[PDB]
Amino acid sequence: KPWWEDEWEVPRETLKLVERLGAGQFGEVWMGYYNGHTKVAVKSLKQGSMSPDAFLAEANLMKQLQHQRLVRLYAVVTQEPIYIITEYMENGSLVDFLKTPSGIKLTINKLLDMAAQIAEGMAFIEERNYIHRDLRAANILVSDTLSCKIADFGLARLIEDNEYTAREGAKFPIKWTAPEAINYGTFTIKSDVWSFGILLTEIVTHGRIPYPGMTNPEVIQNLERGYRMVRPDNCPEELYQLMRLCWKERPEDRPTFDYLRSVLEDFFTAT
Ligand SMILES: COc1cc(Nc2nn3c(NCC(C)(C)N)cc(C)nc3c2C(N)=O)cc(OC)c1
Repeated sequence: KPWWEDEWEVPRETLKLVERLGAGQFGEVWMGYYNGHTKVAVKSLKQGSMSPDAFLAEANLMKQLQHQRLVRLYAVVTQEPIYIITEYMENGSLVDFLKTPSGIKLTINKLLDMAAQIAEGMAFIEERNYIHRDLRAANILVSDTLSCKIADFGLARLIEDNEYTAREGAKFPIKWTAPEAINYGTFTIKSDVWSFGILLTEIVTHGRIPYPGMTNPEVIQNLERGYRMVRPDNCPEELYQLMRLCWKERPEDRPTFDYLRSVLEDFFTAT
């Protein structure tokens, strides 16, 4: 729909940007208010840093993917400077939150709860025929009630035919990305499943970098030998074995996110 018919379009005047949360090459992220009272996150595009079409493509995708477990699109301003306005998540990224004094005190029970919430979000994405491709604790946000939501849909894509193939030139974080995606650029929900396994290590280590003490070339070489990540300190063996399922060699052997959700809820209630 054009901007004058789009239910997400809001006049810029409805927004007051209050506190800057991040700034990068491509713009800024602000905590702000909509119509005086409603707290929102505002992501602004830095003119010229990247295509406005490419910028807004993330919002169009979020229009299609609405769920309690996914960070919700609130509004857009489609005239420069372009804003994507989303649900504000009071406890920030999961990776940061697990290091704070509150984060540090969380029991294994609560961490397992949070993991299940994430798999729940990812099971919705899976059901809808999407993939995320950037799944990692930095892209999970935490609410004031300590619930978790999937965030950052910049790389997320609808599939028609099982697979999205990236470019030859395209580069992805080695530690989080499935081997078939790094090697062939072929991404499926099963690649996201692999990333979820890595995300689990971040949860249980309170945000530590995966594959302790290893460079990227060492990670690639270890995996090719059939090794997987060494058991993190203080990881329940059950959870470790669940990570290993995520890291199966053949994508089709990796579990569904609905299975992962189910298992993690069992782990959580048993604890
Ligand atoms: C300082 O970072 C914080 C960020 C948030 N919330 C948010 N931070 N954040 C982003 N920045 C992530 C950074 C780079 C900051 N790690 C990006 C997007 C698209 N949305 C959000 C929210 C969002 N949707 O709310 C809440 C905090 O409260 C502790 C602290």
